Amino acid sequence: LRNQSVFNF
Amino acid sequence: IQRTPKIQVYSRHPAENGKSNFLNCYVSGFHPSDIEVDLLKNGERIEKVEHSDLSFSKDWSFYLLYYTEFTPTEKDEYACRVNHVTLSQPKIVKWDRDM
Amino acid sequence: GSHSMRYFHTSVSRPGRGEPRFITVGYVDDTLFVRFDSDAASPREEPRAPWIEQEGPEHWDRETQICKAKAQTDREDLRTLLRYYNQSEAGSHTLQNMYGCDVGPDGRLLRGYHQDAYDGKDYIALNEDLSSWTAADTAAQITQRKWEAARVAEQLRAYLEGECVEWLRRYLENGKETLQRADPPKTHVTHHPISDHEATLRCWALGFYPAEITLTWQRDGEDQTQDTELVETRPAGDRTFQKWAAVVVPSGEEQRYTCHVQHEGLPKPLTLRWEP
Repeated sequence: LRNQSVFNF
Repeated sequence: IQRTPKIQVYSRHPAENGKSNFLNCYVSGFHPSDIEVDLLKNGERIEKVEHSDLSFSKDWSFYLLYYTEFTPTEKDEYACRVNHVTLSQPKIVKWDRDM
Repeated sequence: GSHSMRYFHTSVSRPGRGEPRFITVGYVDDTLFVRFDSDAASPREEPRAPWIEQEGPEHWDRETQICKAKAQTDREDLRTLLRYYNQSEAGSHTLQNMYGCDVGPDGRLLRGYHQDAYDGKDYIALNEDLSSWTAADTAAQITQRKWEAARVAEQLRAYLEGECVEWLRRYLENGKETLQRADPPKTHVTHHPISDHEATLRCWALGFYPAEITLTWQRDGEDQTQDTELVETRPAGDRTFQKWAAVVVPSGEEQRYTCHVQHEGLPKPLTLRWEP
């Protein structure tokens, strides 16, 4: 199951 | 900074003349990921060639498996032809049933 | 034994040839179970193992949604990195991410991972504590500052210690027939004369799973590390792996050499010799 969290550099 | 592919040409099962098998060309340890891989039968490109989905090792270098169903014989010569940005010319590695 | 779940992601820009290609794969140990490719006809998280096919349509939609959102953030991150490294918009660049967890035989978390690379070099990585970062350079230090302000590590830690371990446990039970089966190597030694005075002894290991194996040659009981040619472990294409180790032996001295094989599928390490 993938991590749903989104983060940008 | 770029890494040249390591190349291995081999069969799925030990080779027996007249028995169906799979011919594999494993390319690994390379960067960037764009790469051209051909499987050859008597110096000519084999048409039905599938490959694995792009993945990478702990050191970030890429690897791919290229493969085809084949029936080895005494006469028929098989090889793998690879091109990559680190190679000035396509590298050809012959299939040796003892490797 | 011990197990892992990992997701791998690769974005490759191709200026003048459309948007970056995004490819992501998921593995449990050495078994691929999901894939997503932005260049596919209808991009979706596709099952690649029979034990994951049982997951419902709401699960496939969730995973597909995450893959599409990750391809988009990667496209934004590739633009960001052009700025941080003062590069032109003309070249092709690569962004890679891996994250996942390792569990012991009891299913308890051994450790978690989350790490990124740019153009094949480390960029930023979540430390083993799941609370601090290691930035490779002054460009990654900008991302570190943004991630420390946003408490990204806390979010990652919650996923790695929670869902990552729980779903890995779920997959291991649903796939117990294959995932919890170790196939020992099929082993043999071949002899290949090089000249009148020496020959090659090649020790083979075939049909094994998982990929982890140790193959070594000894001479009079002494490890031949420097003189052993050891090929990288390679996939056979039927889930199993292969490997060989070779040594150049002087004619008549073949019985001084012994091949040692360690594998999870073996209760005890094996010793082999060239028979004829």
